[PDB]
Amino acid sequence: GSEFKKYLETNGIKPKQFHKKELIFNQWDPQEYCIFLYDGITKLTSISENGTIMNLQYYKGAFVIMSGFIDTETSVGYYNLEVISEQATAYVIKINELKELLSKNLTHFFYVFQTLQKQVSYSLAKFNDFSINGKLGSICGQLLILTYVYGKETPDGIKITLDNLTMQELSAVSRIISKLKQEKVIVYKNSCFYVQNLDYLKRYAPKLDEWFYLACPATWGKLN
Repeated sequence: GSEFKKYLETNGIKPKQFHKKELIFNQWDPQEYCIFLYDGITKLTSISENGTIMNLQYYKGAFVIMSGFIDTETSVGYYNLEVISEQATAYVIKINELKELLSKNLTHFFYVFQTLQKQVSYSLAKFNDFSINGKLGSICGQLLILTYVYGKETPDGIKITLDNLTMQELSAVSRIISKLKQEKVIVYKNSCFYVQNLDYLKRYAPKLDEWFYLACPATWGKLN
């Protein structure tokens, strides 16, 4: 992923900085971008004809988001990419530029292609885990990845090292979190979550666990 960052600068692709609540792009824009989120957390969202907000997906540092097809540069969906973390560094690239910078180096083309495969397998994993364990499956998944990505081993378990104010950017959900505390799966202490039963999470978010194991071997192993 770093290599793609060098490749972009050396072609005149310079990073921009965005902050909490800013919008790297929106559903009312006709432009088709390729967003190379190099650092930070963001969330893909969509607004109902009733103004209701619909958080569809979340993205973390190092990952790309094409808001249009390469095949025909037309929009793929009407969404919004909003920054959720403090800072955020992205490389905004018009679609056609992206398409050309790929032809020259098929390696990076592959990198982007894989990120797509990443989201596909992830949605399927999320979907499998929900069909099996309902909301309980979703929350455990939500928690499983947080653990794997932002979790750090302590004499208390695995602290979810995430901004206590970004966590808010993520009803019955309480029933489940309560349930979890009850069964000693997690614990809320010091404005942070501590997972004490990682196997419980892996149990109710199977496909998501697999997905993590298959798409992020390193991370995965650092706890298993």
